[PDB]
Amino acid sequence: MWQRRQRRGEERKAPE
Ligand SMILES: CC(=O)Nc1ccc(-c2cc(CN3CCOCC3)c3ccc(C#N)cc3n2)cc1
Repeated sequence: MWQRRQRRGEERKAPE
């Protein structure tokens, strides 16, 4: 998958 951390504000950054 991809583009999941975008909803949070990181786009695609490490887990937490
Ligand atoms: C506190 C808090 O929310 N913490 C947290 C935990 C996990 C993530 C997270 C989620 C996804 C994607 N999902 C895709 C479906 O199966 C599970 C993972 C990611 C996908 C790609 C990348 C990269 N490079 C990082 C990701 N990071 C971001 C933040």
